[PDB]
Amino acid sequence: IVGGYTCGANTVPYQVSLNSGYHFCGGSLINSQWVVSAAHCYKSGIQVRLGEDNINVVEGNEQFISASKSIVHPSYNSETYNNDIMLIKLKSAASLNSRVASISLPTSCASAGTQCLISGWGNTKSSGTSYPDVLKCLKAPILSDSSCKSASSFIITSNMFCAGYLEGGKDACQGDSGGPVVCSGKLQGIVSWGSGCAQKNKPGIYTKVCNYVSWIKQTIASN
Ligand SMILES: [Ca+2]
Repeated sequence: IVGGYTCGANTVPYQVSLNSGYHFCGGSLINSQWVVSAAHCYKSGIQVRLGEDNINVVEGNEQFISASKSIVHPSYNSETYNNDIMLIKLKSAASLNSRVASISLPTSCASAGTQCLISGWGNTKSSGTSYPDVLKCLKAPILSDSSCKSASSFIITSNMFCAGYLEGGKDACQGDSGGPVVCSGKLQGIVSWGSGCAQKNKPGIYTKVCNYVSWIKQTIASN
């Protein structure tokens, strides 16, 4: 997260870190046994880390639980990032508490102008690299598709939305992928892609979760 602020320990209790020896992506807890993340974060050997603030220090509220199954969206396209969404089932149910909590799925989509909270342990620099230990947070509005497309020349699909600031300075970044975009109390986005970080006319691109709620619910019900 570039241009954000330190969230405060466990103030984003649905945020998870995906760990394969090191943090590599974020995710969001959606019930005690399931996490949603980005398909482009797919790999084997995932340990889900819940209750994290400082990812390099055991602070006392963590739960580390191995993935038992990962399900990349049936239509995920790695070249375009269309349908950049994945479900991860935990081997055992997380113990839910004030620091480890699910985030509600939307029943309807969000609109341009609505403010969202984006969070993660990704790079905090727009030029060069610095990776934080504690969770970072950013408030950012959803942009209209037309404004985003015209400003950026990005090729996106109806399964994506742009959020952020066309002037630059505030954005998600490498290492935030898979993590949450929460708007009006609902998980509306997943950190998906962009070009650089926090550059002028290059806002963040997010998977549009409202298009996937039926797939999420049916997949969890059957698995
Ligand atoms: Ca920790």
